[PDB]
Amino acid sequence: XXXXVXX
Amino acid sequence: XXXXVXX
Amino acid sequence: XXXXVXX
Amino acid sequence: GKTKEGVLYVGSKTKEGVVHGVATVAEKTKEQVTNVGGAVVTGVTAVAQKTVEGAGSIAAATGFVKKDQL
Amino acid sequence: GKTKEGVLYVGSKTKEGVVHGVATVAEKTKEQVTNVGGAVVTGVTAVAQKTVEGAGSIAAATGFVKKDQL
Amino acid sequence: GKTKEGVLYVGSKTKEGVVHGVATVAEKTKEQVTNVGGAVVTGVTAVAQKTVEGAGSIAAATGFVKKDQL
Repeated sequence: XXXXVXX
Repeated sequence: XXXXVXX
Repeated sequence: XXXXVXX
Repeated sequence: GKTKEGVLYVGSKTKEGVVHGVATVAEKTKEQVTNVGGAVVTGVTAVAQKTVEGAGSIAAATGFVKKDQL
Repeated sequence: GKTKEGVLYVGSKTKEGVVHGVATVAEKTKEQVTNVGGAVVTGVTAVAQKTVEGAGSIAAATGFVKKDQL
Repeated sequence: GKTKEGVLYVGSKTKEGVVHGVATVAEKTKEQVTNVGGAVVTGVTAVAQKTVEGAGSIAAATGFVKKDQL
């Protein structure tokens, strides 16, 4: 479950 | 379940 | 479960 | 000479917000709530009352029931 | 000459916020709540009352019931 | 000449906040709450009452019940 946000 | 957001 | 945020 | 008398509001009011990134993962989970600037309203009873030189009566009830027989 | 008499508000009001990044993971979890600037309202009874030279009566009830037989 | 009489507010009010990064992980966990600037309201009874030269009565009840038979 790799939730990777990157703004 | 790899939710990857990238703005 | 690798939640990686990066603004 | 404003009057608000006998008025109700339920839910949400938003003026001029921003929300960039809201990512969510639920896996093998019974219940999961992700709320951002929102109202998640469940199983509420709300009564507001003003009486003047009068008689006022209210009876209010809410029954919320959820069963999950597995 | 404003009056708010017999008024109710339930939920959320937002004016001009920001929320950049809200990431969440629930795995093998019974219950999980992620709330940001939000209202998560569950199982509430709320009564406001003003009487003047009068009779006022209220009966309010909330029943919230959740069963999960596995 | 403002009056608020018989009014209720339940939930959240936000004006002009910021929230940058809110990351959360729940793994094999019964209950988990992450709250930021938010209201998570559960199982509350709230009564406000003003009477003047009058009779006022309120009966309020909340029952919150949660069972998880595994």
